[PDB]
Amino acid sequence: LAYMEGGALRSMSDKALGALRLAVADNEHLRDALRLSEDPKRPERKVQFFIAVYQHLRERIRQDIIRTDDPVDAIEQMEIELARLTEELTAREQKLAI
Amino acid sequence: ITIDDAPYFSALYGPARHGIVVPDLSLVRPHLETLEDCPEDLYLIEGDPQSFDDSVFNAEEQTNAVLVKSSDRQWRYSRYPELPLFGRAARENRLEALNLERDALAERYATLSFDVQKIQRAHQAFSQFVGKHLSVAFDTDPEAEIRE
Amino acid sequence: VERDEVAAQKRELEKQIERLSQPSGAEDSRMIALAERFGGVLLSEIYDDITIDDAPYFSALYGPARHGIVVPDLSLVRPHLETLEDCPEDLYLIEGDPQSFDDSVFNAEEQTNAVLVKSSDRQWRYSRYPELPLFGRAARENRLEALNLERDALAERYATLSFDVQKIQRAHQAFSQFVGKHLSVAFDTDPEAEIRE
Amino acid sequence: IQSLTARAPVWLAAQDTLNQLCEQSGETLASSNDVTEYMQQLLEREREAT
Repeated sequence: LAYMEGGALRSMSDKALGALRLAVADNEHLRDALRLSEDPKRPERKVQFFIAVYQHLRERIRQDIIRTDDPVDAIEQMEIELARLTEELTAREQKLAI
Repeated sequence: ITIDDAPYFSALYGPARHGIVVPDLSLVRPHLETLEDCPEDLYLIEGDPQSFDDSVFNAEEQTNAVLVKSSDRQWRYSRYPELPLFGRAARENRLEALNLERDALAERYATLSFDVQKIQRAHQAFSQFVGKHLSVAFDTDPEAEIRE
Repeated sequence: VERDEVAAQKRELEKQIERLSQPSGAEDSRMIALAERFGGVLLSEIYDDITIDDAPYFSALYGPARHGIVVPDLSLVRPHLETLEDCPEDLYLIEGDPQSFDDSVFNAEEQTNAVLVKSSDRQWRYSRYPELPLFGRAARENRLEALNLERDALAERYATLSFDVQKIQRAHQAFSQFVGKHLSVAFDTDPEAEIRE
Repeated sequence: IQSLTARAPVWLAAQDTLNQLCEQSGETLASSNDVTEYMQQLLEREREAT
């Protein structure tokens, strides 16, 4: 993004923020951090928000069955879990029918 | 029947272990011609279903087995099977053990399927990449040049 | 992916064909060994050439007793009976002449594509006609040949797909070579006109 | 400088995409041919795993 004007950067930031609004609708701490982050006179807040995201994403890793500290690398583990749960659901359905 | 007598009785009854007790054998006589959808060898026994008296056999117990004369000039020698058909109380425990076994099979299969998915995803990412990316791949850094 | 799929199908066909161990389609070699250990002959071996029409009837009549050894003595078994552990759990033995094996004893009544036999007291057994019966095998070589044809068709399809993959790889390497050595000037104009100007 | 600048963003985005893609892998790529081989090992691993 080094070679694009501030206007486009602002526009895409606005769009990202609009998306984030819906994304974090549910959460309250992340929502509050976002609600704080938009003051133009406190830029570090935005950075803080990002930290709060990763930090948050880590606690809800549910490390009982997942290990990757980086949430980006935990997508594979969640996919594994979905596949396993689909198999388990099939088994449970068969058991219940019988 | 007990786990110990289950093998003995299973060997004693042989392919007839799974038979159905019908004291008449005449109810199936008319329907017999109709039976085209049935196990290749259906077994029926005659006696009281509630208190059936053990089928008379030309049995002869041997070490962990039972010889029997099924018909004139015909003997069937049933070795004591393990985890038999009769005694289907702990056999449910064995099919539970089968579930336990298949748990690991499912886990391994899930790992393999996930690996397949990851490889496919990586391949697709690389294909897309090259589609958009080859034109400037491994080309020189403009930044250093511009600084110079 | 498709050549690998054809390879997997050919693997399945090859597994099935290998499952046609002997003579053409596997027969229990353990039971042959038992018939060798006890004076007698395999029942199917005696009827392996019986007519195709009655072969399903014979199989239905015999039921599990289809696989049996024609031991006219029954005396080699009783001492060795306790000595038999590898033998099939429900081992079947019949007394008869292997050279001319008399028809086995059944109180048989023929139903439409089926049989009912008074197997024993209070025991009536009902059976149907099977396909590819234990008796009248005639080596059923044509089944083996059809399986071999399918395996060979799979191998041929795999070969064609492998050749196609090789051609595609060749084209890819040519394209990679081009973009590695002519990408920079690809599609660009002629410098001669500019030089002349 | 202007020509290099025009070229810059494309090259930079390409570099970043490649860095992400390779880092996602354990290997670091250095050539189109290298990428082609990595693809071949990928196919081999795929046809094995399947």
